[PDB]
Amino acid sequence: MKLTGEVALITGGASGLGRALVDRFVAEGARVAVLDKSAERLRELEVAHGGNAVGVVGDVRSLQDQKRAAERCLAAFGKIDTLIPNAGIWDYSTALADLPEDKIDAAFDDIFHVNVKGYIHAVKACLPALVSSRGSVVFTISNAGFYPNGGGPLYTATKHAVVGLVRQMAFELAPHVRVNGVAPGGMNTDLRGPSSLGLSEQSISSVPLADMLKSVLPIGRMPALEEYTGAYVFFATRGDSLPATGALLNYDGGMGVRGFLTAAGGADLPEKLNI
Amino acid sequence: MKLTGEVALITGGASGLGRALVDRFVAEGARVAVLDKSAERLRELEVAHGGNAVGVVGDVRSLQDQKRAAERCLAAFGKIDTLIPNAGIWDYSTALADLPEDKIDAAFDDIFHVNVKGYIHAVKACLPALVSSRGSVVFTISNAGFYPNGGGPLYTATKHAVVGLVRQMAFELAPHVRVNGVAPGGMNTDLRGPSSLGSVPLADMLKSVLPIGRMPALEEYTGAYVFFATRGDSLPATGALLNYDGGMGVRGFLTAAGGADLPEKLNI
Amino acid sequence: MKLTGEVALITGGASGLGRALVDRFVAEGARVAVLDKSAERLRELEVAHGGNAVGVVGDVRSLQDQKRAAERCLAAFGKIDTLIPNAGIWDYSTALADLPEDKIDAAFDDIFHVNVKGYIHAVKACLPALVSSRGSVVFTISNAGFYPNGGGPLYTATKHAVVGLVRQMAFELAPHVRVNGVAPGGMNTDLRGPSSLGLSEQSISSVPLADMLKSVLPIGRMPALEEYTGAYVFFATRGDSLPATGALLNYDGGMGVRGFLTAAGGADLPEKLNI
Amino acid sequence: MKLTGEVALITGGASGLGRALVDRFVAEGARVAVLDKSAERLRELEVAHGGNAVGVVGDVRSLQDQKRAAERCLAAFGKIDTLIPNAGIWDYSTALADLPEDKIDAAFDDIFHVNVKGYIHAVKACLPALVSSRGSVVFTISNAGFYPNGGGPLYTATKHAVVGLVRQMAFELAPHVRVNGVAPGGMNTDLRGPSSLGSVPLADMLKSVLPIGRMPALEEYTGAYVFFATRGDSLPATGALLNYDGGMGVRGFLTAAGGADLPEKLNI
Ligand SMILES: NC(=O)c1ccc[n+]([C@@H]2O[C@H](COP(=O)([O-])OP(=O)(O)OC[C@H]3O[C@@H](n4cnc5c(N)ncnc54)[C@H](O)[C@@H]3O)[C@@H](O)[C@H]2O)c1
Ligand SMILES: NC(=O)c1ccc[n+]([C@@H]2O[C@H](COP(=O)([O-])OP(=O)(O)OC[C@H]3O[C@@H](n4cnc5c(N)ncnc54)[C@H](O)[C@@H]3O)[C@@H](O)[C@H]2O)c1
Ligand SMILES: NC(=O)c1ccc[n+]([C@@H]2O[C@H](COP(=O)([O-])OP(=O)(O)OC[C@H]3O[C@@H](n4cnc5c(N)ncnc54)[C@H](O)[C@@H]3O)[C@@H](O)[C@H]2O)c1
Ligand SMILES: NC(=O)c1ccc[n+]([C@@H]2O[C@H](COP(=O)([O-])OP(=O)(O)OC[C@H]3O[C@@H](n4cnc5c(N)ncnc54)[C@H](O)[C@@H]3O)[C@@H](O)[C@H]2O)c1
Ligand SMILES: Oc1cccc(-c2ccccc2)c1O
Ligand SMILES: Oc1cccc(-c2ccccc2)c1O
Repeated sequence: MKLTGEVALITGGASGLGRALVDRFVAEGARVAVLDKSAERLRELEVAHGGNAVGVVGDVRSLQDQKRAAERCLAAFGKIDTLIPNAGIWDYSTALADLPEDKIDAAFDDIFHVNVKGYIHAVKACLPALVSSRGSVVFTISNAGFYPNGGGPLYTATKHAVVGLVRQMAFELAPHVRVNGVAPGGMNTDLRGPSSLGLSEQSISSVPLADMLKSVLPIGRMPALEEYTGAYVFFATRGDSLPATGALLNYDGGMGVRGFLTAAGGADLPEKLNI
Repeated sequence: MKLTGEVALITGGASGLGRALVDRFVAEGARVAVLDKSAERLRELEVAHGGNAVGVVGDVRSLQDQKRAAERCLAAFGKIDTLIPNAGIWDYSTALADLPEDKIDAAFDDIFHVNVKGYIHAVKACLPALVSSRGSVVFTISNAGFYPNGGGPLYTATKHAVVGLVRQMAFELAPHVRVNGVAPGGMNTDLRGPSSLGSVPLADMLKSVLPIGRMPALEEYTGAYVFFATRGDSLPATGALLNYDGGMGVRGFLTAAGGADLPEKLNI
Repeated sequence: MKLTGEVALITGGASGLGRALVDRFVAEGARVAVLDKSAERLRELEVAHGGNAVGVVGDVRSLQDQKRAAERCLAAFGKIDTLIPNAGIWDYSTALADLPEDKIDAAFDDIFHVNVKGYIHAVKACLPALVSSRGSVVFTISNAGFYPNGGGPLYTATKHAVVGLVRQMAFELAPHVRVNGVAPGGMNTDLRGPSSLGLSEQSISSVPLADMLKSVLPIGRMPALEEYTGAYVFFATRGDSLPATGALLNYDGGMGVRGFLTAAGGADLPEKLNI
Repeated sequence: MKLTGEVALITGGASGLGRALVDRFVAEGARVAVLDKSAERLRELEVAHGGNAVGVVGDVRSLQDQKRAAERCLAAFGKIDTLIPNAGIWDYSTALADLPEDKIDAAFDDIFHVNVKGYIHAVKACLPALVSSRGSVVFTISNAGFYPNGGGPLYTATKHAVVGLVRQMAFELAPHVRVNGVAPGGMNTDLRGPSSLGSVPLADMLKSVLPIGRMPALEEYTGAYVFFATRGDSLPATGALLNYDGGMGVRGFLTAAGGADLPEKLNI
């Protein structure tokens, strides 16, 4: 186990990547606290992992719930080694032109409150525990944090913003707490949009992501959620990622190195070297 | 005069970088519309520039006030060629540890509303006019949009966030409207912060910070904007990011600059 | 004139972008020295510009010729305000698999000698004059200096390398000489490949660049060479670019902000806002 | 043991970062082939690791020596899963002003030949085996591949150049072979330079330089490579760049780190 005796706090861990993360982290010897708004799914993750997992119902936008999550984690486990702010909301790539005027201000607050403020409240709440442990923060970014076309202006703005927290928090929490970001590509999760845009109940699993991403990713397929948890274990392992603070790992099937006419340069290499 | 017949709309153009831009765009033969919250400072630029300026007293956070900036720019001048969303707010470099739990929620909103939403509203408000003139957007960023230590978590994330609007608005507004970002640093503007809040001077730390070894006057930050607003010079450029901070990101570990003793070394 | 009384030295200025640059710079009040290997084209540029242009035959790979170019510039004009290293060679995007083993080492030296060493020798030679003038260096990069698919490993490596000289030379020549890079996209020039690859006599003007780039650039067309000179005037104007050292201006029709399924997001905006 | 059944080929794996990698990959259950110019140091790792290593004494600049590294890795172990081109040469941070006109031409070649061509030859030599195992390449970069002041013009351009091989080889070797770069800094390796040449210590400047506030042992730089060579953990990642330098690019203007007084501030 890369991670025996380590203690993680993960927000948005009752679905999608945050759940796979929880599963992975427990399989690696860690004990995990989850702050999520989803009551039933938090209990589902608790009964799956038998004491190695604590689940706290609450909102990432409330510092208080976040503080509660920290407190419960400390009460359940003794410490926090790794903070993984992760809970998130999409805009479904609604362009600026298509953001209705009566809806922009509300959509703005909703997406930024979860995506950016939710991250800031995770760090504020866990700060005393992370300095105590010399632990580390790993933020879930996205390809939308580096290149356009992965979300509308709201969402691309929020992910670019977390890159800004990666850097500012690596600076500010040094030398006691390390700060890094993982930037996953498309995932088959239960990612939702905001009420403003009537996307509360739209789920990204309902979008033909696997179909689309086959054409676009150099690596010629969308990874399974299992395969997006590895990078987080890396940053959560003391002995492996000690020299990394400030790090931005693009973890997206190579969206930033794709070609202009094809995603991949070497589909026919095996036969070009004729094996 | 590089911009004769061109019309700009500049938000936060009544003080600091924004005033220097008004003056410069007006001196280049451009006519300028200005949305600023400072009515008295809007007065002064209106007297300064005759009919070559119009101010609208509004808040960059209000989409409607933004609409009136645009519409009044259209009524005065007939078009908008270049939009410079520029209004912004700083956090005094307040470290997360030092943001009070009871202030953090409002202060997040105040800073992100002006700095980010404000930029979004300015574009949204100017979209039909820009697409019509096939114009250009130049957002003002900051060194804090790329490197730590130019603001706390709130400011830095706001300025990283606008790096994102550059790229996504470049993509989205193409092929009609070009979108770029200028990232100034090294200024000593009277950049203030929100009510929510009540950091050693740039002079005190310049040798560890600015390879250029000097503090440029505001007027020296105007040229990049003129360039990105000149269609005959900046046409290839959309999505671009111009670090304009005196070399902050190319500074040395022990000193900002490494060739202080060049003239004496090269016998100059 | 943005540039009255200014003095430029441009390498590779007898063809393609370097020529347009020369033309532009003279139209802007500047006097221009050109180091190029092309004898006849250097004389052609001299007779076009009547005293405002000096041309020196020589190779960018020889420090000596480069020194000669500096000397001639000083003799002709009195000073050097702006150094524009620019001469270059392409690999035509020959993939690693297609670089023959008997040819890699020679192709390596040729492309790196021109693309990177040629730049280093321009700066070494003009250094005394640029400190004297407090002038500035502007390197011609490329999109191949930022993203793949604009050249093979050799060429993408050389352009990434000049990004490295942008940064190291902005640092090292501060506070007396500013250092910046412009990174143009595809251009209809007379860009050649190396002898090793039998590309000496292949010209990029013979590649359907305009056709290809129509699909790929957000801006929906390849710019004319006239329209790639503006950025250089910006960096060559004292009063406009004084706070820029270290700067990297992507100047390529928006290759880094293109979409996954289309280059541009807003082909049908006029009708979306219905004008 | 994270890499049981996996085979790596590591160039410059007989000292510094490369030796730490050999040891670490061997301790993870991997079998390792090593191309290094240092025959005596190749001896020591051969005795250190029993049959779990093989060295070939060669030069990373020679395509043929590279071919024998690969082929001998195949004869010994049957496959290559992970190639770590890692051999490199520094310039002592020799400033351009200080590169002698008579040395500059050779020194350009020596440094670029090992550092860049060497990386190219290693991949080229290992291409049929990597594509066959659907493996991965991890080039060693450097802080000098991103920020100034970790080498003169020659070194820095060499390490920026490898950032380019990452992206172009990611593109070109896809979808079969993933290519990433690790960029270490903050080490105190015995990094030497070319004959052509005959810079204050990291200890002397650490507080302006490393937010982590400490000098990590070599062994602490191995984990990222293990990660990028573990197919079940690093599969999404191709073209990636992992800054692994203690936070050099996220350091402050006046001090590297900004929360030195956190424990006392948070009452820890
Ligand atoms: N899914 C993708 O394509 C993708 C790609 C890149 C990055 N990301 C990022 O991955 C992260 C995880 O999202 P996901 O993709 O697993 O979607 P998901 O909806 O399946 O998981 C996100 C979790 O966030 C929780 N959550 C949302 N708002 C909350 C709130 N206000 N308070 C408490 N909990 C809240 C939800 O209950 C859910 O369990 C987000 O940061 C997302 O932007 C997603
Ligand atoms: N200080 C630096 O070195 C530095 C560096 C990079 C970028 N900047 C940026 O430069 C841009 C211009 O600011 P400045 O530095 O010139 O500071 P400034 O305060 O002198 O100028 C800001 C202007 O914006 C106006 N403004 C502020 N909030 C507003 C609102 N809500 N609605 C309407 N108008 C509003 C102010 O009244 C003022 O006229 C900002 O985006 C700032 O973030 C400053
Ligand atoms: N053309 C493109 O698509 C493109 C795109 C981005 C960047 N660039 C860069 O633009 C620059 C200019 O090249 P171009 O596109 O105008 O091609 P070009 O061949 O038309 O111009 C380049 C000039 O370099 C000169 N030159 C080449 N080798 C030389 C040597 N060893 N010594 C002296 N002079 C030499 C040639 O004579 C020629 O006049 C290069 O740095 C190139 O990589 C080109
Ligand atoms: N010093 C730092 O902080 C730092 C930072 C980032 C990256 N690096 C890089 O780490 C990598 C490993 O180097 P190191 O720092 O461990 O230094 P090192 O000298 O201790 O290791 C280099 C190894 O490469 C071998 N080598 C050198 N030239 C060779 C050649 N031409 N052919 C074959 N083998 C050759 C040497 O014999 C030695 O075993 C290099 O790419 C170096 O550039 C060092
Ligand atoms: O972070 C993200 C979250 C959700 C979707 C995407 C996405 C990207 C490209 C195409 C379609 C969706 C994304 O990047
Ligand atoms: O710098 C460059 C020089 C020559 C060609 C390209 C290019 C890029 C994309 C597609 C085709 C050619 C390039 O980027």
